[PDB]
Amino acid sequence: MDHLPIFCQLRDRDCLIVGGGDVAERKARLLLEAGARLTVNALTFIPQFTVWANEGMLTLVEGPFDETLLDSCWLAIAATDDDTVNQRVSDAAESRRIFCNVVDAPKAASFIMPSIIDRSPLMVAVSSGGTSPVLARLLREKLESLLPQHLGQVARYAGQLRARVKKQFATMGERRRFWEKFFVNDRLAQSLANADEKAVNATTERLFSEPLDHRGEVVLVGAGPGDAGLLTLKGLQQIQQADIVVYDRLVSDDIMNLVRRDADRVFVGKRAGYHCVPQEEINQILLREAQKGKRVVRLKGGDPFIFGRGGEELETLCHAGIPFSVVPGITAASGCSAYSGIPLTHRDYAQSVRLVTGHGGELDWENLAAEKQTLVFYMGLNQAATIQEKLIAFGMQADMPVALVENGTSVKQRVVHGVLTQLGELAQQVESPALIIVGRVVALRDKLNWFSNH
Amino acid sequence: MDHLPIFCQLRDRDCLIVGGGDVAERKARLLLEAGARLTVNALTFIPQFTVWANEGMLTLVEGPFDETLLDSCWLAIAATDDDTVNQRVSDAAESRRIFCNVVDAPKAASFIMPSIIDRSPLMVAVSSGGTSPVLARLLREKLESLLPQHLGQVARYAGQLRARVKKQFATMGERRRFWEKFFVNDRLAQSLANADEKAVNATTERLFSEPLDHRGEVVLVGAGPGDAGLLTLKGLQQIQQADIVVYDRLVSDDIMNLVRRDADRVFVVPQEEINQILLREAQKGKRVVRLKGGDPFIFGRGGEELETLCHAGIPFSVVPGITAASGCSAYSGIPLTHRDYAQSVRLVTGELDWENLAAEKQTLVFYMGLNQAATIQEKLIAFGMQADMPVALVENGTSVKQRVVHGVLTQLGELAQQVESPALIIVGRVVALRDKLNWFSNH
Ligand SMILES: NC(=O)c1ccc[n+]([C@@H]2O[C@H](COP(=O)([O-])OP(=O)(O)OC[C@H]3O[C@@H](n4cnc5c(N)ncnc54)[C@H](O)[C@@H]3O)[C@@H](O)[C@H]2O)c1
Ligand SMILES: NC(=O)c1ccc[n+]([C@H]2O[C@@H](COP(=O)([O-])OP(=O)(O)OC[C@H]3O[C@@H](n4cnc5c(N)ncnc54)[C@H](O)[C@@H]3O)[C@H](O)[C@@H]2O)c1
Ligand SMILES: Nc1ncnc2c1ncn2[C@@H]1O[C@H](CSCC[C@H](N)C(=O)O)[C@@H](O)[C@H]1O
Ligand SMILES: Nc1ncnc2c1ncn2[C@@H]1O[C@H](CSCC[C@H](N)C(=O)O)[C@@H](O)[C@H]1O
Repeated sequence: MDHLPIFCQLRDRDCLIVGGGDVAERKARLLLEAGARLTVNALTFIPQFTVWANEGMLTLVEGPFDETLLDSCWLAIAATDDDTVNQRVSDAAESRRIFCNVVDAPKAASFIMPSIIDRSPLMVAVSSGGTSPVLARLLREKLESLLPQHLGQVARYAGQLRARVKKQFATMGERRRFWEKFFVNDRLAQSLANADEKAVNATTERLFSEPLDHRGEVVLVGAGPGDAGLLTLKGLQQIQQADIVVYDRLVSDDIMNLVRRDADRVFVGKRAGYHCVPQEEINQILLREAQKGKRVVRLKGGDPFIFGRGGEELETLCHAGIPFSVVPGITAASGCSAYSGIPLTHRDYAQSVRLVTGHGGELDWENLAAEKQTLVFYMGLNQAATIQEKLIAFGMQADMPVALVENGTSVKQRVVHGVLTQLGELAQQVESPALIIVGRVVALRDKLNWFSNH
Repeated sequence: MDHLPIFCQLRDRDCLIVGGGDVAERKARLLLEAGARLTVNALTFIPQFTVWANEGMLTLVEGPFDETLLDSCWLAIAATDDDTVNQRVSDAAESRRIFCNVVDAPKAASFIMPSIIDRSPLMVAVSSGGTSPVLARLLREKLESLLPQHLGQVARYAGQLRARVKKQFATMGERRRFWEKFFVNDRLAQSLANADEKAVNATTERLFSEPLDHRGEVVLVGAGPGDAGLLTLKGLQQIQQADIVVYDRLVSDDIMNLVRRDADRVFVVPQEEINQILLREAQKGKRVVRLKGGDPFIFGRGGEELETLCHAGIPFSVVPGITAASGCSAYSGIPLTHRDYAQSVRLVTGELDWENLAAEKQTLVFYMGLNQAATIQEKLIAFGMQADMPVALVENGTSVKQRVVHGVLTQLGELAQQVESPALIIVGRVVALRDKLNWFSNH
């Protein structure tokens, strides 16, 4: 151990920062967030320092380094770009035993300022010990995605339950399992952040009212079009806490490897081409397994409420009193749009975007063939030619640009394009899953293409 | 934050622990491993202290607490079994501006000792401030597993190559790329672990003898509607390692907090002026991130902000985000599509083509139309849309301050005054599903 990490209480405690540029400002933002009684000493200050000074957040001392400024300080930071002046601040700080950070050089002075993950009162800090700040950022990034946003809410709330926990749970092992369940309860954390007193109570009691080993709930999660990177942070957090993951084929492999490892997996997808699971049964197992006290995650391709009906898999939960929630995901329209260089909206081209089903009651042609609009078809490859003919017939121009995006956002993403009179033809050049994009925005791809094609 | 974490260098710096029992011992163990010049003042002492005493790893002062033993110290730790002596210690520490910790009283004194996960020189610290000690112990376990054992080796080697890296690569980004390649090489990592200097040098030499790109870039990143957890993993990575971030007001502050604390930031300033800020900064060789609300290629001006970059020879890429239409609807318990309800969805702007928009077997979503709302219902109703059709206006979707108002067309213009921007307007049948599917707020 080359450094001893410690967590300092800075509320209304004197601290000094020497410097007034951009580096000093970050140091001040941080110190202020911690509530320090801050004095900033520099030759010149950037605007944000004037803004704070003018709303009582800190004190400014314009001029060179005044050593007496350290006489009652608990922390000092050298943040000027003059190595000799920083040296004097450090020396003046060390002579009076004041922890000081020289910020240009990390191991020259008293303490290192680590990369922080703030979930107050819960906090994590990572340090390179001065070797690699790059590594520190890599860790902060990974740690931020793993700690839910409102984790601090439950850390703070735990206090108002400690007594009740010791009273119903008399064995240390039991009380620990309680906290393990309590600390991953994201719905409660959200309710507290929303100041939803009834749900906070409703969710607090279900925590004491249900069997200890039960964590019944259903979470609909949008996996995104394929790229594991397009999963949302909450979606990852939910996926790492699942007891059972119910998924279909449009959920990527990379996405599934992020699942927790012997968290049971239930493939409700269309097997070998011919065996798909009827919806009521998928609905029933989600309700059934949550009733058994399992944290159920329904992993859907793209987004849950856009042509992959989580609506159906949910209106049966809000009647068994099975708490539930929804984590939207990047829909194929958005993923493919961004990865093919085809904006769904651009300056003149259009400002009405339409997400339409492909192939009960069929297709409204001149609502479609009309324009100043961008058309995006989901599930329409076996109806591509039948879309071509029924679009030019109702007025759409034959030279209207079109494109097909297969396996959007994935390492095998294929993009093909041309003009409308080539649609059905370009479609027999692609396989499912793919989207069709009809619109003038398709020409923007010559200026915006950035992703590799296959 | 209620605490500020710092990593202190304790080598040759005096420290004081008052107390000499089991609690005092573990604390002394850390101070010693951190290399502090330690002094332990205690009425009685357990065996290990004596052991440390004759190897010369510390000094022992037998007897009651002496306030002057703090006069040369940088840190004071109170670990007696006497609540009264511990505060005499913290009052003596405080009067001398010496950070102090009282072990069984975390709400007191000036600093709390966090749980540590050691991978020297790499180190991670976790704490609750005493609010949820079980939470911090649970996190420590998980982190002990998540963090490879030999991570310190890679980190130690990274520091050693620092000097050569700078004197081989001229810019800021060939070195950023050097590191990205460095920390991704599993051969180099495995090689350090089995001290194979042949494999470490071989791989290292090829890293240095590589042609790395110096140019910067622009990366359009969707921040989503507001909720920070709706940002994508890649979106987080991009804002976590950017040089400068250009953001608008539709980027919630919780998301702005996820940005590199080391990056510069420009609030936004005409599209054309904004357009220039991007390529200019990329020109300098910087990694620019244009953080936009919702999704960049849907009613943002993402296309415009990129269409000249190719002409300029500036690398770019796009990271999609949850559009406001997807986030608000889902968070308001209104799915954009259901059973046979509507299988066609429209995202619109705030003349327009009302007959194509009042028609149905479709769902409508209006961005930017809170004050053109009266003309939408007057026009929609006129062009054929049934006035018992439910509508909804979502204010600050996905956020902790979200509000939802519902009703019917004939009230549209009215409800539009119950809310303010940023708000979204959902027209369609699926809005009736709100209370059969509502899950975020009772608001
Ligand atoms: N160590 C570094 O200087 C360093 C480290 C990393 C990044 N940077 C980069 O440099 C850019 C800004 O540097 P910056 O943060 O220093 O901002 P800056 O260059 O604008 O300001 C530096 C501060 O040092 C002060 N200063 C200089 N001589 C002084 C003296 N004799 N007495 C008192 N004050 C003195 C000025 O008052 C000024 O407020 C940053 O945006 C960051 O990218 C700097
Ligand atoms: N060997 C022992 O002293 C011993 C053995 C068994 C139980 N206990 C009792 O010790 C108490 C535990 O205290 P703890 O939680 O800190 O555990 P602990 O094991 O850390 O022991 C407390 C320490 O405080 C030191 N000390 C106490 N008051 C002091 C003072 N005013 N000035 C200087 N030094 C002082 C003693 O050297 C002792 O080592 C409990 O009452 C427990 O019943 C003590
Ligand atoms: N990676 C991908 N690339 C292109 N299209 C995709 C895709 N993933 C899904 N799709 C489209 O989505 C259709 C299935 S319907 C499910 C869509 C999903 N709920 C979403 O929000 O994206 C497929 O037929 C295909 O047209
Ligand atoms: N949190 C939020 N709640 C409701 N509407 C929002 C919102 N954030 C953005 N919007 C909508 O987006 C409009 C600005 S245009 C930007 C839209 C963004 N590119 C997206 O894809 O969602 C606002 O006027 C509002 O209508």
